This record gives sequence, structure tokens and C-alpha cells, in this order.
Amino acid sequence: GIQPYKPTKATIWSRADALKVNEYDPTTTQPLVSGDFPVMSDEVFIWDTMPLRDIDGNIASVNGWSVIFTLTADRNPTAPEYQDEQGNYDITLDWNDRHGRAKMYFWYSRTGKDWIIGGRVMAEGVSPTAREWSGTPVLLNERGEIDLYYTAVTPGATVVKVRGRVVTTENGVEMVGFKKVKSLFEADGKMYQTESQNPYWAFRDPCPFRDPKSGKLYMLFEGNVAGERGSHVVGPDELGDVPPGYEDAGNSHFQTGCIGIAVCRDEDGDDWELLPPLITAVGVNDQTERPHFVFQDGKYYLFTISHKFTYGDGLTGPDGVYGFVSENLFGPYVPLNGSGLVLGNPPSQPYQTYSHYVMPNGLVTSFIDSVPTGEDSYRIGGTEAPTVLIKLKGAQTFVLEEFDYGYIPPMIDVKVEH
Repeated sequence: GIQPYKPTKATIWSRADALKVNEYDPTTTQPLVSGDFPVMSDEVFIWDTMPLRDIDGNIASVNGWSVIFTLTADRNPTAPEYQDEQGNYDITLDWNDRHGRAKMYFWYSRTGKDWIIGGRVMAEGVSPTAREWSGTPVLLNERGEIDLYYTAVTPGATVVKVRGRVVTTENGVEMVGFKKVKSLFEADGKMYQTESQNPYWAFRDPCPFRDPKSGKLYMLFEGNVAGERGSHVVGPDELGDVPPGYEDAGNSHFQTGCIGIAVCRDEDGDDWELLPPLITAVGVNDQTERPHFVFQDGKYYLFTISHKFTYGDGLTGPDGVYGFVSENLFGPYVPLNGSGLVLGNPPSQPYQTYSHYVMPNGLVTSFIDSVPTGEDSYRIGGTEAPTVLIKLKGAQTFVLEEFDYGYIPPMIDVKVEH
């Protein structure tokens, strides 16, 4: 007979879930970043860091070389625009302008740390947009071919990919042939919110993967739930099971973040179909960024990075990593630790790190944003934070151990020749 299945539906991250967020849980707090942190480059800022990996999620070295891709922007210490009234460079202005001048670089190391700069991935004139925002570099084969999935930003925000090849020698690593950017998809307006619907719409951070159960190719990304900005309703399902006195959703219908998913028609990641969202946060948070999976214990651990500032009215929580777990790719998902919070910044250093990436070995990489150094003073990072090990256990997570700055060891090594 027909075995009926429950239909797939978006999992709602509700206001009632978010009321469980604990900013003071030592099991879900990032270790404090030291004010004396080292800086990896005196020429560029980096932030979002995207380790080379295969389609199954394995962090990969090539001929023993670890490789990371970074969003990168020049430091501009002599720019007149960044000189304060006393004629001194204000790093904060330069750092704040990184997003508008973002480009993909690569770095490499035989130790998984102490990164050596490789330079821009795509030569001048290749990128069809003003900015290159984050994605995933997928190592495809023993020829060293890579599909770099990324976000082409301005005009629009489009999920694209560009094919190239990594080449190694005993002195280091080169990225060749990244010449032909291919459009995959943009926001549709019925499932995912468009720029016409919201000038502040999100559509970015593609995370392709092969589903370990079906072997089909899918891709996560950050979006917003379709509809005109301000038209969404925080109904009973978005509110969830709030306790007495917590019924007022305020103006939270303006916060409409979601984790999207697309499916590929082929093994090559060429032709994609948009699917309805996996997770929605209407009334809870506007930014479910950098969605990514760990597959563990036959379960799907779905992580997303968010900000205190993008929470709905009446709710708060830290910058950092949030997540959900399901037995099945298409849900239903439940919030990790009851609230969703996996790894929040400490409230004494609330902006110390961002754009965390949970790797399947449990190591979590992040970049340093702003670290306080006194009552008033603070340092800007634009460099790697200490890596942190977490443990995933059922619907719980636990912070375990801090590692060196930017420690991103490989899970597999791939032998590359061409």
C-alpha cells in the first residue's frame, strides 16, 4: 500500500523559541578573544573564511596544502577619506567600507594555520558585479578543478559559480583559470523576497552539498520570506507558545529571515531549481546568514549565523552561531539547546567574532571583528579568530576547547596532478 509521509513544510523558528535564548550559558559561549591577537596581513582585511572542501563537506588539503578562500578588502591607511580631525587614520571607517569593495582571495599552508596569502582568485575584469560576497569553494576532482560558488553583488544579488583549478608546488599554491562566471539563480519573489519587494533583501552565501542519504545535489543560501517589506504577519505559528505577558510582537513583521534551499538537475551543479525555504524566522530575526550543514549520527545539523541587532522587537540574543537538527533533510527541524543558540559571543565582547563556520570535525572558525581594550578603546581584527571545538549531541551542543588563530586542519587530502 501507499506509505503516507508528512508533507515537507518550513520549520518556523518562533518568538517562543527565541525567548529561550540564554546569553550567559558557558556551554554555548565563545571563549574570550585576547586584546593582543595577531593580524594576518598589513595590506588587506579578511572576514568570511571559506575552507576548500569536497561536495560531501570534507575539508580538503591538496598535495598536503590546506587552502582557504576569504572575503578580502584593501587596507587604505593613507586615504584622505579615513584621516580624522588630527590627521590620524581611523581604521574603523576603512573596515566599515569593506563590504562595498569585497573580493575573493585564497591563502594556503601545510599546517592548517599561519596562512600564506595567495591573492585574488579572479583576475581584474572577470567578476561581472562590483562585489564578490561569500560562498563555497568545492574541490571537484584529482585534476584540481574547483567550482567556486559565490554571490555576485551589484547590480542585484545572484548566486553564481566560476570554474578554475588549483595547482601546487613544494613552494605553494596557485589558483588558475577562474575566467567564466555563470549565473545560477536569484530571488524569485513568490518563495524568496526580491529587491523590488525590499531594498534590504538578503540573497547570498550559497552552500552546495551532496545529500548523504539521496546522493542528490542541493544548495543552501540566506534569503528573506517573499512578499513586500512590511506585508508579512506575525501570526500564531510565528509567535509560537509564548508565556503570559509575551503576546506583543511589536513591529517584528519587518524581520523575515529564512534559510533557502535549491536542488540541482545534474551531478555537475549546473542547472538549479529553487525550493521553498527550510527554516523561516518571521517575527524573530531578519538575517539567517551563512547556512551550512554538518551530517552526524544520521541527522542534519543546520547552522546559521546571526546578529543581536537583527532580532525582532521584544527579543534579543548574541551575535554568533544558531542551529537546528532534523532526522531528515526537509525537516522537521528543532532548535539546538531548546533556543537555537549554539555559540554566542560573550556579552563583555559582543562583536569579538562573526561569520562562524562549523566544520564536520566540530571545529568552528570565525574572524575577529571588534575587541574592547579598555573602558572606551577597542581594536579591529579583519583577521582569523581562535578556532573553537564544539560537540553535537542529539539536540544539544557543548563548547569544548580553544585552538590557535585560524586553525583549519584538513579532513581529507586529495592528490592533484594536471
